[PDB]
Amino acid sequence: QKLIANQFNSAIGKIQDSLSSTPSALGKLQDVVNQNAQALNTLVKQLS
Amino acid sequence: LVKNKCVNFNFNGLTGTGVLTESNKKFLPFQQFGRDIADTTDAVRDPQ
Repeated sequence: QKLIANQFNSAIGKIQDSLSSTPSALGKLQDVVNQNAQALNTLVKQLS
Repeated sequence: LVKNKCVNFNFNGLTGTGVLTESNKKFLPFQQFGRDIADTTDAVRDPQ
């Protein structure tokens, strides 16, 4: 139980280190923001 | 000229409608208008 608890606590700690050192990790959500922003700016530029 | 109120403006034949306000935009001495992504006017230099 001590070993399993320490491995769990360490593996949760590595998530913050991974996200803090991997800008591309959120790429699924940042691409959903970027696609909707690219679609709106394409629609606005078509007024010109 | 009237500010912070919605007005049916016309500067040098540039007809539109909007709330005119003073601005912090440093138009360089040769610049007469400023524009948005849509190719619509977004600021102007008052000709009077």
